[PDB]
Amino acid sequence: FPRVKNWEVGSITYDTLSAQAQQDGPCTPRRCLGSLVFPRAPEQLLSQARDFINQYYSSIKRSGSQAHEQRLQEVEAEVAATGTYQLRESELVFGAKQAWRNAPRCVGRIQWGKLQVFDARDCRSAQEMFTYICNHIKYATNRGNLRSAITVFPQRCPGRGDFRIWNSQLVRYAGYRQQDGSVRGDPANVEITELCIQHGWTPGNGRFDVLPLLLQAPDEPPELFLLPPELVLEVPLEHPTLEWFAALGLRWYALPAVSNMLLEIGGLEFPAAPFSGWYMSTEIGTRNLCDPHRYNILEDVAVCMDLDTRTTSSLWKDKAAVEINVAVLHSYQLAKVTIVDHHAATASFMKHLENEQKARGGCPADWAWIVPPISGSLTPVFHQEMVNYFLSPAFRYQPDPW
Amino acid sequence: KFPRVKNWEVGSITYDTLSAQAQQDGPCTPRRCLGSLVFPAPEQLLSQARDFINQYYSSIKRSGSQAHEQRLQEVEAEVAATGTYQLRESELVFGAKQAWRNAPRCVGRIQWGKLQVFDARDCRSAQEMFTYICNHIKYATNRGNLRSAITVFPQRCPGRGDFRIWNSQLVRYAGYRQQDGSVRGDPANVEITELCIQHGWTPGNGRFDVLPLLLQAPDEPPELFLLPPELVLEVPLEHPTLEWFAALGLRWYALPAVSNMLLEIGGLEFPAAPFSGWYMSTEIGTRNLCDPHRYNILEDVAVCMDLDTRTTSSLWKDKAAVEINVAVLHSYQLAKVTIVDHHAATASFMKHLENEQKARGGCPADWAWIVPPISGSLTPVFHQEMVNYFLSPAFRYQPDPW
Ligand code: HEM
Ligand code: HEM
Ligand SMILES: CCN(CC)CCc1cc(F)c(F)c(OCc2cc(C)cc(N)n2)c1
Ligand SMILES: CCN(CC)CCc1cc(F)c(F)c(OCc2cc(C)cc(N)n2)c1
Ligand SMILES: C[C@H](O)[C@H](O)[C@H]1CNc2nc(N)[nH]c(=O)c2N1
Ligand SMILES: C[C@H](O)[C@H](O)[C@H]1CNc2nc(N)[nH]c(=O)c2N1
Ligand SMILES: [Ca+2]
Ligand SMILES: [Cl-]
Ligand SMILES: [Cl-]
Ligand SMILES: [Gd]
Ligand SMILES: [Gd]
Ligand SMILES: [Zn+2]
Repeated sequence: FPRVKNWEVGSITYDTLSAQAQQDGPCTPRRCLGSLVFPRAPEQLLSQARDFINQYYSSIKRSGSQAHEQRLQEVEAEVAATGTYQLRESELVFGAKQAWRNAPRCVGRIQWGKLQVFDARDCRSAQEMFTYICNHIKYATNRGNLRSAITVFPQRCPGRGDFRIWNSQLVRYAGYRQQDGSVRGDPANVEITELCIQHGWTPGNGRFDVLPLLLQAPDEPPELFLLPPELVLEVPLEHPTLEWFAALGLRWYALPAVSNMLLEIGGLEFPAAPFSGWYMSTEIGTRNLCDPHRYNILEDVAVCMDLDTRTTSSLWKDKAAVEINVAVLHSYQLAKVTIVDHHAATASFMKHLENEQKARGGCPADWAWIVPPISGSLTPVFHQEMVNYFLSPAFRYQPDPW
Repeated sequence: KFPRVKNWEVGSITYDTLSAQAQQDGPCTPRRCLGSLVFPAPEQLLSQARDFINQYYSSIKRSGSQAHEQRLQEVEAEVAATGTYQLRESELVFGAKQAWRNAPRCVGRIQWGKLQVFDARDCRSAQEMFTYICNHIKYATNRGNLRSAITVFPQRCPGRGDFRIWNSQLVRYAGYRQQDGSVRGDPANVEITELCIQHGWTPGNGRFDVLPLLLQAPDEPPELFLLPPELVLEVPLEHPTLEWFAALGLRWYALPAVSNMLLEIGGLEFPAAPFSGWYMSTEIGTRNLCDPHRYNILEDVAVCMDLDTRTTSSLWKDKAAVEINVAVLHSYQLAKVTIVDHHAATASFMKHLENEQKARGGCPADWAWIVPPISGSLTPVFHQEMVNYFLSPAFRYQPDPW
């Protein structure tokens, strides 16, 4: 049982939950790979299905009960008859929340108990995918009062194709290569943008052109769908006191909706299960806008601020970054779109760690992803030792469908 | 294969083949990563000594030579007769440099080949130890043109106590436990302060009182030595444009000199081997001055700056911390004391990683310590995946001698 210290306060806890780590991570006694982003029949499915049901009934305080034993024999006969099994809607809701609760890299898990689960397991064809996704977006956007939600499309099953959303997020800005070698728009999205062009989309030429959706029903090629502009809430960026910031023409979208991760519950796998919450401001103002391989606007903002950019020790990068994050915070609040700054978010995650220590003896957390990308040690999570491990139900990365 | 390591700013990948040579085990297992935790004999000596000798003769491009073979046999014979051995002078110099090169939490390792190595293995008393330490401080400080140096005191041997420096650094400010439970001075140093008082030091009552040294000769209680004030170079802190900042009365010292780690070379252990370089500004400006459990000046500086400290979303913490780092850099530069900002230091560490990929096929590096505590993703090391593992020669933590 690892001893976990907080160095700001001196408090000690022991993570007993890590003993339940169901799968293996990338680290060994010889070498730690915790900084790597991506770190690498019937009998099998049944063991995982049995374990999840025991979790579920333990969590509702009905373990070993009558309904408990009936579900166990239900899934057994289902898998024997069909080779898979279907979750009850309540088990689906429970598994979706747990998979969020178990995500080590998510700082927003204080909210894990409040998640809207939309059951799309009866979906067929991409046109119905698009309708489910639009309803998700409208519900989750909620005119700027953002609400967490997930939509769960049909599970993988043998002999059949997969439901897949080709886009990594529901809202993504295009990235276009030039013959001067550079990218106009989001360099992260060059590949998906040319796929959209290949699959019928006629491309714009702005820095913030919202990509279409490439939706794939089983065994059919992906279908191109355009999101109605009225559906896609965006926030033009301005600064409270730097009047010229608006003129930079920056903007971001309201809804962070990850659409390319795989949801695993009780040995079942959902390759299409997009989820959304609301943004932490550093995601936009630090990573999306200031990463050198993304919009990379830091020097543009610094020149507008008349900073000394030819010596590092003036901390011009640090001052420009802060004001960009100020602008993001100011603009979302002014537009009445839900946002949380990195101080408030890390303070809530500390409370989450305390809640989770009592609830199950630990919390899997990935320090490198929890600590914000600016002002790390100014937040309480920097001084908190953490233990990273994999629990199920879970979200997992997965190969691109192409 | 070996671990694949990606740089996300550039898209380039390397493979760390050096990690496969890791000797001592770390804290991680396939079940759980503990990378975020701060603190996690004949035949064994010979293997370590032989490997070290092999390292030495590799470094001078004389592997497999007569001299190489004869030195291995010479080490073998001395271990056979005495259970231990003595390093040649050249080996001690090479070994100390390798221990710095191998230190995974050090971002300053571009400098690893430039290290002044003081051989104090003939030290016999705490008085002689103090003279060696004063020579080190004078050499390394060099009136502000700092020079990296290490002084190596006698190795551990059977039947005689160790040399130890009780202080964690050669220069530290007193932390006086207040009757309230608060601290005046540096809270990190309350324990060593109380040990100095208990050992006869007449304490001061300021926030920046330089501590005396408690030096331990073999099988002796520690002895108290006052550093001559002219030996301890300090920098008054001021801000280039916030003239009230000087009135805070803040100072820091020039010389970062770690004195409580154990240097291990070829199986031999040197429990006293203080080493020094020069500061990276975030150590002083972010951690030492803004940690809640250290000098904790952030709110005070922000209030003086007339920032709105009642809402986290103004980013008043980030703005005040940036200016405090500016003050540190400005004040060291004004005083003509070597200092490196976190942008320049991390850019040079990227160069080090590239040199080491070519020289050795990898580099042990602890991402959470290499990424600076403000402005993390504005530096290139944030986007560099890293592999953490233990090579020898090494600097190691060791128990406090009390
Ligand atoms: C409600 C507000 C939320 C906030 C503020 C938030 C914040 C974050 C942040 C900052 C990250 C790091 C990702 C990055 O740096 O790109 C992250 C990762 C993650 N989030 Fe949350 N999130 C929220 C809601 C959710 C919800 C509703 C789910 C699922 C139901 C979720 C699941 C995940 C997962 C699986 C990851 C890890 C993916 C990865 O490795 O990057 N989050 N979150
Ligand atoms: C020359 C300029 C140098 C710079 C700018 C530098 C920078 C740093 C920094 C910023 C840290 C993290 C310290 C902390 O947060 O507590 C560190 C750790 C470390 N440094 Fe360097 N360093 C330098 C020289 C040296 C030298 C000369 C040695 C040894 C010969 C050394 C050995 C170490 C070791 C072993 C650690 C890890 C200690 C730990 O685990 O806390 N450094 N260094
Ligand atoms: C693959 C390349 N990187 C950079 C684009 C991916 C980063 C990333 C990968 C994932 F899998 C994620 F779920 C992810 O969630 C960000 C997020 C999600 C939610 C619901 C809320 C929020 N506030 N934030 C972020
Ligand atoms: C022990 C409590 N914290 C903060 C005092 C970490 C202590 C610490 C222990 C070590 F072994 C270190 F090598 C260390 O390196 C600081 C450092 C060292 C050198 C040579 C240069 C530099 N620029 N910086 C710092
Ligand atoms: C190499 C490193 O793991 C990579 O850049 C990580 C570090 N920490 C992160 N933290 C968050 N929240 N998001 C990220 O994308 C990353 N990227
Ligand atoms: C708990 C966490 O590991 C701890 O606060 C670490 C994080 N990274 C660090 N990095 C450096 N350079 N120095 C430190 O003291 C720490 N502290
Ligand atoms: Ca051309
Ligand atoms: Cl994003
Ligand atoms: Cl220090
Ligand atoms: Gd101007
Ligand atoms: Gd002024
Ligand atoms: Zn690890």
